[PDB]
Amino acid sequence: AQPKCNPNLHYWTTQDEGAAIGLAWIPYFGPAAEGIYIEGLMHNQDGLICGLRQ
Repeated sequence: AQPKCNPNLHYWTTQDEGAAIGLAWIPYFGPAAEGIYIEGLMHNQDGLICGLRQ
């Protein structure tokens, strides 16, 4: 009930969680994506998710 770093693994920490392309370039990698494309948190964060264990 207190994970550590949710979107600070790789698919997000590396790129823009599928925002450095446009999303509408694939047939499912983005539009269909949900926990990779998210779209709404890609702001280079690491405290609201990857702080200590929240």
